[PDB]
Amino acid sequence: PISPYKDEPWKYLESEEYQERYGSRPVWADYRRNHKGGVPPQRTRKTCIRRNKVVGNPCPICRDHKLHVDFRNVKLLEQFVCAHTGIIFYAPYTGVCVKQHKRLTQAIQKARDHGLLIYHIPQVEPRDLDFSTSHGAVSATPPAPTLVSGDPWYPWYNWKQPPERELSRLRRLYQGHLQEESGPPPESMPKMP
Amino acid sequence: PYPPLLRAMIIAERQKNGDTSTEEPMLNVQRIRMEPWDYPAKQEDKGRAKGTPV
Amino acid sequence: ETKKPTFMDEEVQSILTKMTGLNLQKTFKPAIQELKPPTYKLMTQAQLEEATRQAVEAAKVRLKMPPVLEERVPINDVLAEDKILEGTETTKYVFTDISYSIPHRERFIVVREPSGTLRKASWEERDRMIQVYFPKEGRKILTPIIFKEENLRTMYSQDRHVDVLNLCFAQFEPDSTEYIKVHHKTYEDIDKRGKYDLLRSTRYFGGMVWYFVNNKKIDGLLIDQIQRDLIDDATNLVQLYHVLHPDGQSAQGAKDQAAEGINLIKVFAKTEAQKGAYIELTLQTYQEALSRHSA
Amino acid sequence: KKVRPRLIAELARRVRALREQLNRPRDSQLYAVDYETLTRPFSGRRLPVRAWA
Amino acid sequence: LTQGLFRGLSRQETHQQLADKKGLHVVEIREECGPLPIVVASPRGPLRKDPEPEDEVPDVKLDWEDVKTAQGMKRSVWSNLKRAAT
Amino acid sequence: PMKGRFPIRRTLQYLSQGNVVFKDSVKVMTVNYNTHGELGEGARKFVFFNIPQIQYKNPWVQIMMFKNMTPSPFLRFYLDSGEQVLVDVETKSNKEIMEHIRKILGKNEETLREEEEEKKQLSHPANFGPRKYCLRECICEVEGQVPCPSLVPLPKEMRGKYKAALKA
Amino acid sequence: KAYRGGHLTIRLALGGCTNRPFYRIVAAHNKCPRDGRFVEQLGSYDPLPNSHGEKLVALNLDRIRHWIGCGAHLSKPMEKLLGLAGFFPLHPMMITNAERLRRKRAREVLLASQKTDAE
Amino acid sequence: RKTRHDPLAKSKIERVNMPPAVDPAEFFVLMERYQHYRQTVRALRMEFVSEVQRKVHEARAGVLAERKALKDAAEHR
RNA sequence: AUAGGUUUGGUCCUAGCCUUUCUAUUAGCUCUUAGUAAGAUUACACAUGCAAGCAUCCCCGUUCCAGUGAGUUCACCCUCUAAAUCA
Ligand code: FES
Ligand SMILES: [K+]
Ligand SMILES: [K+]
Ligand SMILES: [K+]
Ligand SMILES: [K+]
Ligand SMILES: [Mg+2]
Ligand SMILES: [Zn+2]
Repeated sequence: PISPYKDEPWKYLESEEYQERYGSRPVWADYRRNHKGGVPPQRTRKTCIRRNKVVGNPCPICRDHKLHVDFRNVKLLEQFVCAHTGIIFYAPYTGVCVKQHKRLTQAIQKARDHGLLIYHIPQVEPRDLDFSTSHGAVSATPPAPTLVSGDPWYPWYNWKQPPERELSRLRRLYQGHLQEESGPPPESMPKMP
Repeated sequence: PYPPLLRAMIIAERQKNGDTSTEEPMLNVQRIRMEPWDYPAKQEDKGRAKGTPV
Repeated sequence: ETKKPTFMDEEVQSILTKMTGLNLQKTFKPAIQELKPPTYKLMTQAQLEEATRQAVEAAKVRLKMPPVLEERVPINDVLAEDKILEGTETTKYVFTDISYSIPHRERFIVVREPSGTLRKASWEERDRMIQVYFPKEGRKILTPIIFKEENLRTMYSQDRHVDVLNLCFAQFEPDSTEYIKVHHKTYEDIDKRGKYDLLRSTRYFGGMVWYFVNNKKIDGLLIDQIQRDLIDDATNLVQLYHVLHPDGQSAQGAKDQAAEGINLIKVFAKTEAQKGAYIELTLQTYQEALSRHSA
Repeated sequence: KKVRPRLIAELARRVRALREQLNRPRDSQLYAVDYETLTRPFSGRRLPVRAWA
Repeated sequence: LTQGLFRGLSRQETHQQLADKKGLHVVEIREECGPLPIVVASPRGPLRKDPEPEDEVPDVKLDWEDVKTAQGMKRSVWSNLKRAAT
Repeated sequence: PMKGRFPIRRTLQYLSQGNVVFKDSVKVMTVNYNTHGELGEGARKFVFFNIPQIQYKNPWVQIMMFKNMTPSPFLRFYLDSGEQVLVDVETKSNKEIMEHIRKILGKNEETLREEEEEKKQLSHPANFGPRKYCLRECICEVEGQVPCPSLVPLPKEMRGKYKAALKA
Repeated sequence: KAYRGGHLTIRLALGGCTNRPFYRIVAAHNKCPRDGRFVEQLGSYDPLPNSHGEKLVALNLDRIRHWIGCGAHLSKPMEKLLGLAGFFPLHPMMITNAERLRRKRAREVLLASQKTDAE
Repeated sequence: RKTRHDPLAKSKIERVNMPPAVDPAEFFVLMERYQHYRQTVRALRMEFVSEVQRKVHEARAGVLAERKALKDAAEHR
C-alpha cells in the first residue's frame, strides 16, 4: 500500500479514519501477543514484515500502514512513552516488534533533541566552585628565553657537525662496515611541488 | 632549563602560592655525572658462567 | 572612588531575590520521573509550620542565582615551538592532565600541533576534554542540536524558556560565548513577548533583570509588575536602575524631586523610559483601582 | 595448616650448591676460545662478529 | 482469594479516617516534589496539640520476604519480568 | 513474620544506624548489667538494642557481657595503651549511655567524613576498565571517538585485511 | 606472584578490538603480562584521530611523578609521549627520525625535479 | 617462549647476525644526544625522589602531624 | 513468580512432579552477505617444523611471557625482614 500521509504523518492522527479505528485509546490498546504459557517471551518478534510480506498477527505499528514513526509525529510517539514517568515502554509492554521499537526509540530521542517532545530537564549544579581565570594554566605563561630568542629549547636538538678527529675514530672502529657520511639535515621539511 | 610543560607548571605554582620571581626554574645537573659507557664497571658484583660443559 | 554595584553585591542580591519571589508550588513542581510510593507523617499544626519553613529554606537554596560572568578571553599562548618535529606527525596531540585534586580551571591541557608548536588548549578544547575524562551529568561532548536557532525558536514557541536555560547551564560554562549568547537570546524573547512570569520563582530571574537594567530596557518588566500589582518590586526595579545608572536623567530627577515609592516610577517614566506614555496609563489604572479597595 | 615437610627439596639444594663449588668450571675452561672458528668450546657459542678481529 | 481480596479492600482506612481518629494532619511527602509538605487530610474536628509519641524502635512485625528484598538477598528469575500492559 | 521480639533489630538498615565508631585505642568493651531491678533498665535496653549496632560498626572490638556479677551495671573499656575507662551506667537510659560513650570514646563526625573522602579518591573517573572498577571499559564509548568495530564496521582503509591487499 | 627481581615500569597496555587499538598507561611490574596485573593506571592514549582530528592522551602527572620517584622505569613509546607533551625533553630518536625523514624527502624532491626538468 | 632446557633449532645452528652499518656523522651526534638526554632525566628523577621522601616525613613527623597528635592526646586526657 | 496444569464421584487442605522465563553445550533438519567476540571431550599418546637470544669476548636473559586445571583452605590482613628498582 501507499499511505498519503508519509509527507505529513501528523495528519493521520487528526483524520476521521483514525478516530473511528482507535478513538482516544492508544493504537496498541487492543493488541494481544499469541504465545504459549502465561509468561510471554521476554523479546518480541524481530520484524513483522519480511521481504514485503506481513506476518499473521502484525504489531500495532505494522498492522496499520498509515502510522508513520517519524520524529515529527509527536502525538504517535507520545503514546509509547509513560506520561507519569517519561520512560519509553519496553517492547513487551505494547507488543511492537524489535524493528519498530528501535525506530520508535530513535524517533523519540530525535523529537526530544529538536524540542518537539517535552521531557524533564533537571536543574544541575555548577561544575566549578571558583570561576576565576587567573591561574597560569588558562592565563599567559611568561615566554621562555629560548622561545623569545628563537633557539631550540635544548641546544642538542640542532645538528652540530662532529669534529673530523671524532669521525676518524668511528671510521677506524667500524672499518669495512661504514655508510656514506651524512651532511647536516635540511633546515626545514621539504615538500613535493 | 626545565622541559616546557614542567616549567609552566612550576611557574604557575609560584603565582598560585603568591611567589613573584622573574627567575626561570633551572634543573641542577652539577650533581649528575655522565660517565662514558666504556668506564670499567664493578667486577665484584658480576656473575659467572655455570658448570654445564659441552 | 564610587564603584557601581556588581551583580553579587549583598544589596543587589536582596533586591533581585525579592523581585524573583518564592512560589513553593512552582519551585517544587512534581517532576515527571521514576516514582516511588509516597510516605506519610501525622503532624500537628506546629510541626506542619516547621516543615513548611524547612521547605522555604530548601527552596531558597534551589533558587540561588548563578553568578553573571564576563565572556572569557580566548587563550592563545604558545609554550614552545619545536620546529624539528614539523612534518613528522599528521594529527595534533591533545594532552590532558587528569590529576584528580585539581580545580578544572587550573588544569594544564596542551596541544602539540603537526607544525611542532606546543600551545595551551583553547577554551573550547579545554571544556571538551574535561567532559571526556571528568564526565558531568547533563553535559555532552558534541554540542546538542537544540541550541541551533531553528530549534530554540520551537522551544520558545512552547513557552519552554526555563528548560532552554537549564539545558544551557548544563552544557556550557557560565563565561562561555555560547552560554552568554543563549541566555541573551532567551531574555530578548521574554521581553518581546512579555513572558516574565515564566522565570519568576526560578534562579534565572535575577540574570534576566540584570540584563534589562544594564541595557536600559526595563520598560516591559515594569509594566508587567504594575499590571500584576507588584509595585514594591517595580519601585525596587526603578531604584536599582538608578543605582546602576547614577548619572542619568531619571536618577537626577529622583534626586532633584526626592521621589519615593510610586513617584520614582513617574519620574523614570517621563525622563528615560522609552514607553513613557504606556507606563503612565498602566500606573494610572492601578492607582485608581487601589483607591477603590481602600474605601 | 601444618605444611608437610619436603625434605628432598632441601637435600638436592644443598647437594647442588656443593657440586657447584667442587666441580666449578675453571677460568681455563670457561674463557677458552677456538681461534679457527672463534667459538668458546665449553659453551659452544660463537663470539660476536665485531669481536672476531 | 476473591473473598479475601474484598475483605481487605473494604476495611482499608482512608487518610481522612486516620486524621479524624488521630486528630492530626496527614502530610504526604513525595520524592518527586522534594520537601514540599502537602497535606492530604486534616481533622474535621479539633486538632490535637500534643505530638504523637515517637517510639525510638517500632515494635512492628516485619515480613521476611520484604526485608530480604530490600537487602538484595532475593534472587528470582521470574520477578520483574517484562509483561504486556495490564 | 520475622521471628523474635523487635525483629527490626535483625535488619542491615537498623544495624547501620549506630553512631558510635570507637577510636582505634578501644580494644575490649565489657558490659556488666543486672537482669532485674529498675535502676538497671537502661543497661538492659542498651544490651538489647544497642550492642548489635555497636558491634556492627566496630567488628574488631571484643564485646563481652556479664550478668548479675555486681550490684550495679557498669561499662569498662580496655584501651591499647592499657588504660581502663570505667563508665557507670546505672540510672541512665540506653540513649544516654549510647551518647556518653560516643563523646568520650567515639570518633567525631569530622574524622569520619575525612575517611570517606579518602575512599572517594580510590576510584578515578578517568580510569578505563571493567565495570566493577571503572565507569567506562573502552575509549570507543566516548562519543566522538572512533566507535567499536563490533557496533560500527571500521572504514576499509583502516582495516588490516585491506592495508596489505592495497599494498600487495 | 613473587617475580625474581624485576622492577616497576610505566608502559602502554594495549586494549580495544581488532583494528581499533587503545592504550592504557599503567605502572606495572616489568615481568607482568602486557595486559595483566598493574599497580596503578596513570592515563590513556587513543592513537586513532577522533572526529576533531585529535589523538587524545591523558596523563595523571601527579601520580606519574610519584612512581618515577619510587624507581619506575619507562618504556620507549611512553618516553616519546611524555616528550611530545613537554613533561620530558624530546627523546633523541624522534629528533633523529625527524632528520632522517627530512633527508629522505629532500632526496625524493631531487628525483622528482629531474623527472620534470630532463623530461 | 622457549625455556633454557628446550633444544635449539637446527635451522638456526649457523645463523651469524651481521651487525648494522655505522654512519660516522649520525653516530657521534646521536651518542651526545643520549648523554645530554639522560643527564637531564636523571636530574628530574632526583627531584621526584626527594619530593616523595619529603611527603612521607611530613606525614610522619611534620609540624601539622605532630600538632594533631598532641591535640588528640590532650582531648583524650 | 502476577502464577499455571495434575490426586477425588465431588469439595477443601497439604504435598510432590511438571508447564510457561533466561542461558550454555550436543543431536536432527536447515542456512545468503558483512563486522566483531568466542572457540579439543580427556594432566591420554605424540611424526614433523618452529617458539631465546643479545652483545667487542665477561655478564645479563632463557626463573619471564605463553599453557593447563591434576592436586588443593601457600592467595587476603598484621608483624618481621631478604632479594630487587630509584646510575
Ligand atoms: S570495546 Fe572499545 S573498541 Fe571494542
Ligand atoms: K501444586
Ligand atoms: K544445531
Ligand atoms: K649480554
Ligand atoms: K584443578
Ligand atoms: Mg635490600
Ligand atoms: Zn512490527
